[PDB]
Amino acid sequence: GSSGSSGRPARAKFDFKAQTLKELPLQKGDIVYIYKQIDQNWYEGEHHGRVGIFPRTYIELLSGPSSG
Repeated sequence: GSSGSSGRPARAKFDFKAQTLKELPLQKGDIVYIYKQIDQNWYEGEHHGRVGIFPRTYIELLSGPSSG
């Protein structure tokens, strides 16, 4: 049916305004799940029923729960 967990745990260090769909909004403190990595300085995840991309300098890859 469904899958366990998808994406990596990350916390938004700073708020981000998504101009278009491609990009996803973020808030200082809001948590997100990175499914894949766009670039060396970008990422991709979901937040508030929304999927897009955002810079890694805005989020912070949490530490702890990780099962690959």
